[PDB]
Amino acid sequence: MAEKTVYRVDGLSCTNCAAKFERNVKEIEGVTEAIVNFGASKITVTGEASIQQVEQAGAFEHLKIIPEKEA
Repeated sequence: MAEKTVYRVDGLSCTNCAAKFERNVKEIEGVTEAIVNFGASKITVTGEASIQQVEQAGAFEHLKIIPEKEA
C-alpha cells in the first residue's frame, strides 16, 4: 500500500542517540523515510519496513518500542 507506521519508544533521552537511531534506520534498505522523535515520544518508519529492524538497531541502548496501535 504505502507502509508508513509510527511506534512509541521509551527509556532513553539523548539527541546523539536520536541522531544515531534515525541514521541506523536510514542505513536499512527496506525503509524509505523515518522520523524519530526521541526524548519522550515516538519513531515513524515509512517505506516497506517494520520496527523489528529498528528495534534490533536499538540494541545499542536496549530500547523497547511498542506499536502505538490505534484501536
